[PDB]
Order: sequence, then structure tokens, then C-alpha cells
Amino acid sequence: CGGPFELWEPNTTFSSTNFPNSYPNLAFCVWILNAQKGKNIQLHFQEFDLENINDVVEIRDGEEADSLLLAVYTGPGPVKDVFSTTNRMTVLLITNDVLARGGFKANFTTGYHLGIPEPCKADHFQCKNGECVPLVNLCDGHLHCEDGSDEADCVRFFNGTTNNNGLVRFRIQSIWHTACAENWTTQISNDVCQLLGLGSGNSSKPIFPTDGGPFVKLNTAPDGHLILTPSQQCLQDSLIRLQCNHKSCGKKLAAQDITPK
Amino acid sequence: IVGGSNAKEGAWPWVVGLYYGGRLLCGASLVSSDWLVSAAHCVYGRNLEPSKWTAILGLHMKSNLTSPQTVPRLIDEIVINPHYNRRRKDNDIAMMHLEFKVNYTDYIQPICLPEENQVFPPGRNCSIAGWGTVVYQGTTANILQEADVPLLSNERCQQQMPEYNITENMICAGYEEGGIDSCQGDSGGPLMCQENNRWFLAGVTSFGYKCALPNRPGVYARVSRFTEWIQSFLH
Ligand SMILES: *[C@@H]1O[C@H](CO)[C@@H](O)[C@H](O)[C@H]1NC(C)=O
Ligand SMILES: *[C@@H]1O[C@H](CO)[C@@H](O)[C@H](O)[C@H]1NC(C)=O
Ligand SMILES: *[C@@H]1O[C@H](CO)[C@@H](O)[C@H](O)[C@H]1NC(C)=O
Ligand SMILES: *[C@@H]1O[C@H](CO)[C@@H](O)[C@H](O)[C@H]1NC(C)=O
Ligand SMILES: *[C@@H]1O[C@H](CO)[C@@H](O)[C@H](O)[C@H]1NC(C)=O
Ligand SMILES: *[C@@H]1O[C@H](CO)[C@@H](O)[C@H](O)[C@H]1NC(C)=O
Ligand SMILES: *[C@@H]1O[C@H](CO)[C@@H](O)[C@H](O)[C@H]1NC(C)=O
Ligand SMILES: *[C@@H]1O[C@H](CO)[C@@H](O)[C@H](O)[C@H]1NC(C)=O
Ligand SMILES: *[C@@H]1O[C@H](CO)[C@@H](O)[C@H](O)[C@H]1NC(C)=O
Repeated sequence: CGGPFELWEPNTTFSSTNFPNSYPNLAFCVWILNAQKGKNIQLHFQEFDLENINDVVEIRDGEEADSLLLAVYTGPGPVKDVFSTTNRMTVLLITNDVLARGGFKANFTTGYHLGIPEPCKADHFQCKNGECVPLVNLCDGHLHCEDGSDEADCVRFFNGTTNNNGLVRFRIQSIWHTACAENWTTQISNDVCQLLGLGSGNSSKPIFPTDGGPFVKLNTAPDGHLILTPSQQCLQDSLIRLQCNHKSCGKKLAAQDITPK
Repeated sequence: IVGGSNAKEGAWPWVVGLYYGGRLLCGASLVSSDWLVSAAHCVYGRNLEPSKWTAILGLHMKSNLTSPQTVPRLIDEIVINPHYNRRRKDNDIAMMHLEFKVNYTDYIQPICLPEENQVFPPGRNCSIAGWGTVVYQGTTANILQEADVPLLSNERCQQQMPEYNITENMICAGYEEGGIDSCQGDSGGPLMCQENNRWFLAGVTSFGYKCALPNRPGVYARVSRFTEWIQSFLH
């Protein structure tokens, strides 16, 4: 309850309260790991051995009263190193009133952009996991990045009244642009519906050409992959006002009867 | 649920049961083919080993697990909301990932999420579900229980709940005289409200002073605030 408190760079190594033997029960400590402006915290645990779910260590990245949550560690085992995003880290030790374990021991360090790997320059797209894919997985139908960030939103609505309504704004590699409906069919309609997380293709019709950007011509293929070429050669362009209903949401499809009891 | 009756098979094809070590501990709601949405206070301290969480989809009775409608799955990733705070009980919401996809059947369907700028007016009846306890000091329920509770305003809930700090990320529901509300053992239970023949996810069971008590409503995590945070993982 009244253990250590905020530390700085000269003081990195710290026990919990009585790590050499065992920590007492009903303890609530806090180690505010400060740093310099622009330096994050990398908390490496030299040893970690606690009780079950009833005893946890909550690591935060507050920097203010609106603290976030980084990781919750418990139980015996080598825990991963927590990488902060600000110059302040709060470590909370919440313990029960029985079955006291040994404790833990950790020391941190400052730096610049720790944890996040160095983004490769010279036209190298970096997904959230850190893997580099310049143009091989830039919204083309592959899963190079294991976190799924390589298939991020390269298409969204534009000037839409409701949520499931808008334009056909696409993006091939970098620049966002709309598309035309010269050979628009229901196949590509339901395709772009599913790509946006919607249901089956509904009534879609243009109004009038208004955008002069690099419009695209959507084409279909029997293999499944869509072929689109943003060519700036088209008269009387058709801006698709995409109106597609939602997916199969929580509608009770069972054979329930009517009984107002 | 203490003031509800048994539910018909297939009435709630999104309410799933989460077992941790051969015992039902928390509830969740199917939102996608591989993702779930549950309360963060029940998985707080258990997200290190997701393999110990086995999700039971399409569950109707806690004694019939060999039925063909039941499709069991295993958890491989548990994501707790970053803004969660167990002391303040705010942002009590967490998502759980499934190892293998689950085919949508007549008894297994994903729940609907409330869109942006979509507020539910108070005094609106929203149905609840889950295999909670039929009374405060008792045991669980073998059959899937369900009830219906009206929504309350944040101001009235704060006036009726002085022991807690009801923030803007919470939505309350319950009767004035009580008697019909969720209880312990039903954490993560959804607050399902019908809207144009669709059952949205208007709240996840966060906490509560005491169940089956007059003027003591139950607090639910406002899912409409965490809509984008949930949709970020559904991609
Ligand atoms: C490290 O701890 C010592 C012992 O209390 C203290 O004298 C010193 O000022 C600390 N270093 C800081 C705060 O940078
Ligand atoms: C914690 O101490 C270990 C033991 O030397 C060290 O390897 C590790 O880098 C330290 N963590 C820091 C400095 O963040
Ligand atoms: C969308 O609305 C903005 C609002 O002024 C307008 O400038 C723009 O031209 C509109 N785009 C389309 C494609 O309607
Ligand atoms: C559609 O595709 C055909 C394929 O030859 C092409 O000739 C035509 O110009 C395209 N657009 C329209 C509006 O037919
Ligand atoms: C399009 O949406 C309207 C909205 O009510 C619906 O009535 C109609 O059946 C839908 N059409 C298709 C083809 O989904
Ligand atoms: C499971 O359901 C079947 C359906 O007929 C029933 O015969 C059986 O007794 C049930 N088992 C239990 C343990 O309730
Ligand atoms: C689900 O659907 C897929 C696709 O048709 C099928 O291969 C599979 O057998 C179905 N059942 C299960 C349990 O995956
Ligand atoms: C809500 O349900 C209660 C009974 O559970 C009923 O008395 C009340 O009229 C309902 N409210 C609305 C708005 O339907
Ligand atoms: C609830 O918390 C807010 C935010 O700090 C505060 O302004 C308010 O006074 C609190 N209300 C009560 C009753 O504690």
C-alpha cells in the first residue's frame, strides 16, 4: 500500500515491496516511470512470479488522469517487455488477502520510438505489425502482413447521407479517386459491398459527372480478383451513388412462435 | 436474470457461453464469424492464455452440449479495451478472437452493432439474456434465461447510483421496483434492443450494486461509443 513511488532515469532497478522473500497481501503499490519529453518507456521484467488471476500487475501509459491500459500480467512465467508510447508509465500491483507469492523485479529505460521498428523509406509501406510490403500487398488480395493491416481500407464512401451510402471512392496505391459505371454489373456491386462490409448489392445509379479526379473503370474476372485501371479517358462519367444494405445482422431466423405471455 | 423465464431454442443465436476451465464464467455476443464482444472485467487477468477459453456457440441448455446445433470454438486472442479501468469500472468491454470460422446456421447468427450517431431513447424496453443466476444468493440456471428491462437516463441512473460514477460510456436499464434484472455470473451479457426488425447491441453487462433490488438498476457498457473500436477488429 505504501511501497515505492515515481522514479527517474538514475533509478531503474526496483523490487515490488519485498521481492527477495515474498510480497504481503492486500498490497496496492505504484511505480510512475517518468522520462524526458519525447522518450517512451521499455519495461523489461528480470523475473516475474505471482499468484493466479486474483493477483495481477496492471501497466498503464497514462500521462494524465485519463490513463490507458498496456498489459495485465499474472501467474508464473517470463512475461513480454511492455513498450510505452509516452514519457510516463504507471505500474499497479493489485494483490488479494491470501496465498502470497514471491513478487517480481524489473528495470526500464528511455529512448526514441522503442518497440516500433524503424520504418523503411524509399517507397516501403509498413503495416501495423512492422512488416514491409512496398507494392506486393497494397490492397491487391493477399495476406502478407499477418495482422491483417495490409488489406486496410483502400475504399470508402463519400458524401453519404446514412452510414451504408456514399460514393465509390477507391484508392489503387496512394491516391484516392472515384470510379465509373460503364460496365457496372451486380457481380462487382456485391463485390464492393462485401469489401465495405455490407450485404447484397441493391439499387445503385449515378446522378451526374462532378469529380474530375483519376476515375477508375471496374471490370470483372472469372477467377474472382477484380481488375481496375484508373485511366483518365472517359466521357459522360457516372458517379455511382452506392446504396448497399447491411450484412445479415441479428435477425431471429429460428421457428419461433407468437405467445404474449 | 432473476425475473425472467426460459428462452426458446434459437431465440438468441448470438448469445454465447464462455467456459474457463470446465465452468461457465462469462458471457459474450457473436458479432462476426471469428470475433466476440464481452465484458473486460471478467477476462481481466485471463487474457494471457486465450486457449483456456472455449466458446460455446448456439448454446441453449447447459446440460446438452453434444447437440448438433452447438458449435464449440477456441479463443486465440483476447483484446481488452485500452481505456478500461477496473477501479472506476469504466470502458468495461473486451473482444475475443476465434481460432476457426463458424458457419452461420439457424441457431447461430451474429449480433448487430449500433451505427454512429444512433442513440437509444430512455424508457425503451431492451431484452437481455445469459445463463446467470435466478436469485442473488443461489445458483446458476441450466436453461437460457431471458427478460426485458426498460432503459433509463444517465442523470436518473446517477441519482439512483450514488456509490458509483456513471460516465458517458455507460447505459443503465432496470425497473423502478426492481425484481427483473441481471445478476452475478452473467458478466458480458448483451443488452439487446430491437430496432426495425433488427436486434442491436445497446449494452454489455458491466457491473451492478445488487440484483433484484428496487431503484437499483444495472449498468451496461455503452457499445455505441466503442463502435469504431469494435469495427476495427472485424476487418
Ligand atoms: C534516485 O534515487 C535516489 C535515492 O532516493 C535519489 O537520491 C536520487 O535523486 C534519484 N534520482 C533521480 C530522482 O533522478
Ligand atoms: C532490465 O535488466 C536487465 C538485466 O541486465 C537488462 O538486460 C534489461 O535491459 C533491463 N531493462 C531495461 C534497461 O529496460
Ligand atoms: C461532396 O460535398 C462537398 C461539399 O461542398 C462538395 O464540395 C463536393 O464536390 C461533393 N462531392 C461529390 C462527389 O458530390
Ligand atoms: C463496356 O465494355 C465494352 C467492352 O468492349 C466497351 O466496348 C464499352 O465501351 C464499355 N462501356 C459501355 C458503357 O458499354
Ligand atoms: C433495397 O433496399 C430496400 C430498402 O427498404 C429494400 O426494400 C429492397 O428490397 C432492397 N433491394 C435489394 C435488391 O436488396
Ligand atoms: C439432451 O437432449 C436430449 C434430447 O432428447 C434428451 O433426451 C437428453 O435427456 C438431454 N440431456 C440432458 C442431460 O438433459
Ligand atoms: C462451413 O462452410 C464451408 C464452406 O462451404 C464448408 O467447407 C464447411 O464444411 C462448413 N462447415 C464447417 C464446420 O466448417
Ligand atoms: C415494457 O415492458 C413492460 C413489461 O415488462 C410493460 O409494462 C411496458 O409497457 C413496456 N414498455 C413499452 C414502451 O412497451
Ligand atoms: C464523477 O466523475 C466526474 C469526472 O471526474 C466528476 O466531475 C463528477 O463530479 C463525479 N461525480 C460523482 C458523483 O462522483
